[PDB]
Amino acid sequence: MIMEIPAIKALSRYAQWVIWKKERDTKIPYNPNNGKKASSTDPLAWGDIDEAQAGLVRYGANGLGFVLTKSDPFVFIDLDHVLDENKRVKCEWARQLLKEIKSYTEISPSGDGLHVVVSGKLPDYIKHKTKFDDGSALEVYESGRYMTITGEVFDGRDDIKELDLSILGEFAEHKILDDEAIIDLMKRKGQWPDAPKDGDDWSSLDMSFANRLAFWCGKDIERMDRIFRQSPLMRQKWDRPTAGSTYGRITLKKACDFVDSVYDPALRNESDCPFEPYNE
Ligand SMILES: Nc1nc2c(ncn2[C@H]2C[C@H](O)[C@@H](COP(=O)(O)OP(=O)(O)OP(=O)(O)O)O2)c(=O)[nH]1
Ligand SMILES: [Mg+2]
Ligand SMILES: [Mg+2]
Repeated sequence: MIMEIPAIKALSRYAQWVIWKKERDTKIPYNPNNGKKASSTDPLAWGDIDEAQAGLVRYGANGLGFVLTKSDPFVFIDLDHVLDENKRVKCEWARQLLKEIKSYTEISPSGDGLHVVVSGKLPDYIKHKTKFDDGSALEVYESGRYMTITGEVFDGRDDIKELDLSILGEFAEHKILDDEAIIDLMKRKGQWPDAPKDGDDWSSLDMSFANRLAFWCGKDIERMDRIFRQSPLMRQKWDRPTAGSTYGRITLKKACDFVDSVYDPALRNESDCPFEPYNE
């Protein structure tokens, strides 16, 4: 019955289909022809819709997916946690977006979200992901991404439409070594902290982790801060004022004065790190 939907017929023109399966709370995309993990950049890792339907039953995956590319005309709008227990919209922002972007809408696989597929072009000044106090989120992509396909047509909106997408500027937020290189380096060296557990002096985990950052970042106080904000030790206390400074900066500066050596990127002195790896 899926191939009856006009929008699914439109997507089946493209050999950009995959299948996905729930690992933990992630949704990994897989090559429908052989079952390997599918890249989002390798077109030969995908298949057409017939191969995705066949591969779905073969490996028992959770459902179909569609990879978005620059040259196809589609735009993927992801609305998370915007539906009731009986699948009506409970967020007023999502209610207004659906009024001004009337195109193919379907219920996402968790039942509490929506997908809208539109032909158009995204504004270049908006963030990919926008999070709201409500707990909902708006995530938009036109390439370098795949979308789960359910066919659960919402509100009978079963047709991809050609719409202007400047209206998204009213919903998404606007937007104007290497940090990730250091993060991966610290992870591989066993120096990336685990999330704090019950009965853990979080403030003491902060300081220990901040000491390591002082080494691996070369006491680059602004880099240590950018990296700390992506760690499982980040919390609202980090930016609370304390004596004409924030708790986060007082921690980072204390670490910079505590640590003696520094990791020189050009010297590879990983053996100079004075802190033992995080046990597992
Ligand atoms: N897990 C995962 N998802 C990806 C990747 N590239 C694109 N995606 C897609 C699959 C998802 O449909 C899309 C949005 O993520 P979501 O958390 O919102 O899952 P989805 O909307 O499909 O269902 P749900 O929100 O839980 O109701 O991101 C990837 O490398 N890993
Ligand atoms: Mg979603
Ligand atoms: Mg596209």
